[PDB]
Amino acid sequence: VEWTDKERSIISDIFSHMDYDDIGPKALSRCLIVYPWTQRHFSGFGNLYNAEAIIGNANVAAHGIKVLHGLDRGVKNMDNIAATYADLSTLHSEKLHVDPDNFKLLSDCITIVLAAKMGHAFTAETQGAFQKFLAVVVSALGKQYH
Amino acid sequence: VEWTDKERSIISDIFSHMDYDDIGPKALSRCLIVYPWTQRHFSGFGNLYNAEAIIGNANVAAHGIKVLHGLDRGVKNMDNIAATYADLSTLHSEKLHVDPDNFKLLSDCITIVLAAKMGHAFTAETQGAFQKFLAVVVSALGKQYH
Amino acid sequence: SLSDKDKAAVRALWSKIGKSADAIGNDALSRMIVVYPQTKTYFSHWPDVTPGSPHIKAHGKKVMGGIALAVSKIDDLKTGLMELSEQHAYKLRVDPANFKILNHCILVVISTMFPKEFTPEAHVSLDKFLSGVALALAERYR
Amino acid sequence: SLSDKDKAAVRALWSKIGKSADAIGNDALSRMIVVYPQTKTYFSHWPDVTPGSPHIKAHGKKVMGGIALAVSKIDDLKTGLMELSEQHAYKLRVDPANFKILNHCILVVISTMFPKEFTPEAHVSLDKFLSGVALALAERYR
Ligand code: HEM
Ligand code: HEM
Ligand code: HEM
Ligand code: HEM
Repeated sequence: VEWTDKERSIISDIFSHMDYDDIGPKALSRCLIVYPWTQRHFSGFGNLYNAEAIIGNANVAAHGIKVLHGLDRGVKNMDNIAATYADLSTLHSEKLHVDPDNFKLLSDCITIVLAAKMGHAFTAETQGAFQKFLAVVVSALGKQYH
Repeated sequence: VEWTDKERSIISDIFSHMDYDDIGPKALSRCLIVYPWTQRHFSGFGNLYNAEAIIGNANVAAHGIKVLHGLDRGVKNMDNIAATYADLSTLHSEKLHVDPDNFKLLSDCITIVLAAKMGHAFTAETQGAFQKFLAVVVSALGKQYH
Repeated sequence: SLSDKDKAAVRALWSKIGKSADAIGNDALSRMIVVYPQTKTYFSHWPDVTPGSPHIKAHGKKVMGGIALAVSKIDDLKTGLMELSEQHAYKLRVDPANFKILNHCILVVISTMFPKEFTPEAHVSLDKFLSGVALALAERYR
Repeated sequence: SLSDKDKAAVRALWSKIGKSADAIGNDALSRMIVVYPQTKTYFSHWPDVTPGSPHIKAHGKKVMGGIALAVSKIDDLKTGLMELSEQHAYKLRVDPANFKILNHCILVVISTMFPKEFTPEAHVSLDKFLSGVALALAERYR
């Protein structure tokens, strides 16, 4: 569907209590560790030798923070998601050539990291609104290549 | 991307030399046989007991013909694909609840059946134009549920 | 394909997690029906199919009983879950895609509950394990 | 998971198909680069990466040599293709998704060429086989 008031509320609430600094580094790290083919694209980052090299890599941390900051822009623009991500889309699909399945992998990691930070507050309803948000943005990072 | 003159030509050419009667029955049959979970949705069809029961089932044949006839409408409307499939979309995603992965499974079967009918005429370039067409229509059967 | 440390790993975690298996099953199955409502038709014959629901609670208990069963049979997932595969992949004709779903929901419920035990390292092996479950359950399709 | 009739099936087909393995490899690899151009970066170090290309032709020969290798090792795909897995899944860090792609292209090239031998029945077992290949090749990721 298209946005409900209830969803707008929840999504803005999640993003306003979120610690980018904590969540970003953790979601990316985990993605690189659970789906290690992903590291092919983060070559310039350096020491990715094993799980602890990744967790403490500052290049990875700072870049995790930027994925989050990129989520934030669609939060601010819920009715114009596909044009806000056009530029991103183009970079990920034609400059970089990232299989679109990967966007879904990164997303699952953000949910997983958010679920552990929120504990029981991360309700089925809150999970639903959030997955909708990420679904819609994963469509926009891909969208143009098919 | 969006349509090239070259692609418009190819796609219209493929559909104008196509035998719906031969291809449709065969693509569906094969889909039901190679990805048998698919049969869950074709329950009213009847005897689906094994591969030869499916190949000769007339319910399946006639329905394969209708998937093709549904492709034909997007052929006629290349610039308005998402609104032409709205109705279809709704039936497949909210009345029926077909995982979207399945649309991609049916597609691969249509390509495979078309490749064998066309032989060497089914060039890499012709394969490319056709997969673009099906990609775009698979986006429209899903599109609204996410 | 589970290594010796993958098995060890799944086992040490199940050892910590296990106490709450019923809570995990109920919670995981409710998230599935609520966030991926395409999955509600498999349980459409139950009266109440909402997160409260006694139906949801009993069967969450059963699913997690299937995960315990698989921890036990981790050396041969294929023959250990052959009965479950017969029913899901062959009788119920459950779309394979739903297993990725349910699996994701389980991982989310565990992050919820045991945030500290659910490390990235544990995450990798539980994921190879849930994928091996899914593959084992896919045995009777074709 | 390949049954005895799945193995028989793959073998009877490879027995018919086999003569043209090089033609199949070249053709399959050209379709891949042309219809799924996201895959061209893995071969970006080659001068000419177009359907003609001598590069494409030599390596199509090699890939199909890997399929022959797997027909031989069909009782244990996992240990039979461990070297290939090391290189693809571990050194090249090839995205797993590309294997579904290449596999699809191979099936299309075979329909092209042996329309009559490529039955639905053959189709099922070749598909379980290409999936087992992919899984075997995925061994060294994590
Ligand atoms: C999943 C949703 C994603 C979002 C919202 C996102 C967002 C972003 C943003 C905002 C940037 C920085 C743009 C700039 O500074 O110019 C970026 C860069 C990048 N992203 Fe993503 N990304 C996502 C998924 C992925 C995935 C799954 C991959 C897998 C490899 C990936 C690979 C890359 C790479 C390689 C770069 C550039 C790194 C560099 O060259 O420094 N992204 N992404
Ligand atoms: C792949 C692209 C597809 C196209 C273009 C397509 C098109 C159609 C069309 C045109 C109809 C008939 C509409 C009517 O007469 O009112 C239909 C019905 C149906 N389709 Fe599809 N379909 C596709 C994929 C799928 C897939 C993958 C499934 C998997 C189960 C599926 C399941 C169904 C079912 C269950 C029906 C209704 C059968 C009945 O109730 O008689 N479709 N589809
Ligand atoms: C993911 C791992 C899964 C495990 C371990 C699992 C385990 C089980 C178990 C132990 C039963 C037992 C009830 C009996 O013995 O009759 C069962 C039944 C059932 N399963 Fe699952 N399952 C899984 C996934 C799925 C998925 C993803 C779906 C649907 C989307 C599903 C649909 C069903 C249904 C409809 C039943 C029958 C319940 C009834 O008739 O009341 N299963 N499953
Ligand atoms: C699908 C089954 C596949 C098989 C049987 C296979 C087989 C092979 C074989 C035998 C080699 C040998 C060359 C050597 O020994 O160095 C090779 C190399 C290679 N493979 Fe594959 N492969 C498969 C899929 C893929 C995919 C899908 C991709 C990329 C999208 C890929 C990328 C590569 C690359 C980049 C090389 C190195 C060639 C070079 O450096 O010049 N492979 N593969």
